[PDB]
Amino acid sequence: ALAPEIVGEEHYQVARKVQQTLQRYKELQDIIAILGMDELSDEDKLVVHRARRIQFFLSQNFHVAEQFTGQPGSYVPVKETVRGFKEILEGKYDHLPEDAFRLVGRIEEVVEKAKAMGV
Amino acid sequence: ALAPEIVGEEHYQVARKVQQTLQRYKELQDIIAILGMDELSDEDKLVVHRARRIQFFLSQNFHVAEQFTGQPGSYVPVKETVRGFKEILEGKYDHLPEDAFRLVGRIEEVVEKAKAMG
Amino acid sequence: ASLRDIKTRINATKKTSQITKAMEMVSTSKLNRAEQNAKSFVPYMEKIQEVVANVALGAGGASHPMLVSRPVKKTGYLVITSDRGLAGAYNSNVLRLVYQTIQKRHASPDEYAIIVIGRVGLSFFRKRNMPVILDITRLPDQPSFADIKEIARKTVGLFADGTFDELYMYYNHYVSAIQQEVTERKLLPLTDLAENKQRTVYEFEPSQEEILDVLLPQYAESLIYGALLDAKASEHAARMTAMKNATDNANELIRTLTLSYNRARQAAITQEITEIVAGANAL
Repeated sequence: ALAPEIVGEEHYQVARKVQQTLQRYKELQDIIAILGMDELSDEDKLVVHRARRIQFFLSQNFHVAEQFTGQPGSYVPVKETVRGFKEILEGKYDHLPEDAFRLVGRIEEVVEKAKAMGV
Repeated sequence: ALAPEIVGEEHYQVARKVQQTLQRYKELQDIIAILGMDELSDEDKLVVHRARRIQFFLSQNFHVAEQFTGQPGSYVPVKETVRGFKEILEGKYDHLPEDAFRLVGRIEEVVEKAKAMG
Repeated sequence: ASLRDIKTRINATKKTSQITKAMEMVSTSKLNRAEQNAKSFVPYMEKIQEVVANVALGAGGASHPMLVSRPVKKTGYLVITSDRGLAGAYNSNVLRLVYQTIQKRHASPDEYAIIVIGRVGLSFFRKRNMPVILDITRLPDQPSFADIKEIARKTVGLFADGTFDELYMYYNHYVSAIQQEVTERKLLPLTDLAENKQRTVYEFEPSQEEILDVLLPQYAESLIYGALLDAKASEHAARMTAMKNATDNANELIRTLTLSYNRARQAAITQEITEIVAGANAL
């Protein structure tokens, strides 16, 4: 079903760009494993910076998982998902800590929990 | 078997202290090779001083080696071993040369060997 | 992954680990030498500091001391970096601080200039198209004063020349083998000086306005040299720490790769023996 005529042009573009950044991040894992991020070029540093936040934002809190932890679940519409990932790709939230993207749902909750913690 | 339930609390503590000292001496090898002995701090020098003596005291003169060395062998009870290593760890013999610990039995033979050398 | 691929990865990681360990030990020796070199500089700095504090205090002086009244047409930035990488965040911290500081208070490239020590900082500023006017780009591991005499002389001369009316200098300050502090210091004009005594001068004055003119540039050059020594010590410590961490990571990777290789080897032997027996008893 991932085709521009089925899901829409901007949906397709956002998905493909997310996958491209994640592939580029995967290609660097050995270098980070050995010697970290210090010897990366400026472009690759930005790639890692965006990719870690995208990877964390792909997580979500489930309704069913409320028995393992007290956090209630969330239901995210696909329009909201597309908008949030587009905003992350555009660099809007580069200043937020990467731990604020874990298990939230909508993109506004990232801002809310970053504000709740130290920022 | 190295557990205080069966070997004894004093034995266990002495063994752990010996192992810790030898591990620290093992760690210090690279910095000793690079910068030399003089660049180490005072407590590192003390650790090296204790560790070399412990390492030499772990050697022993065997009965079956007499036919080659001319030196009679020794049988050391575990109580004597524990007491000797405790005394070395406490610094009771920091002033003796390290060669006095080379191939002996009980701790008193270290004193006798040092006296014989001078 | 196949057995050949895993074995090649293991061998490559072993070679890398050996190289990193050698670099760590070399950097340790260099750090010891840099520490003793910095120690050898203390008496001269103390003497000149005492002389300047005794003489300059209590008089109007030349254009160097205080002169906060000088309006700032242009601000000079002196940045000290290394010539090689593999030093952790050593260069990145200083470069980020310099970039943020200049962007926070300068709106045009016309009103500031940069003097850079180190080709990594040189490349940084060239890639960001910034007005670099001076560089040295090649310095020994244990530099002497004569190695930077000319560049320090030019830098202090540019202040009196009227090219720019402010000096800020950025470098890593050596605290320990694990901690390096990025430092900003105001070089010229001399913002303030302390006092230990009032009449502990060496040279009884022939003329104040002549002794100051020769004393002050020497003081500025000495400050630059002291900061350079601190930066060299910081660089060597940073390399030592980074190579230690790299060696540890390589050793852990070797361990995990060896475990995976042994699992693959056992699985292989199982598969061939099972196929052999299945074919044999199929008859």
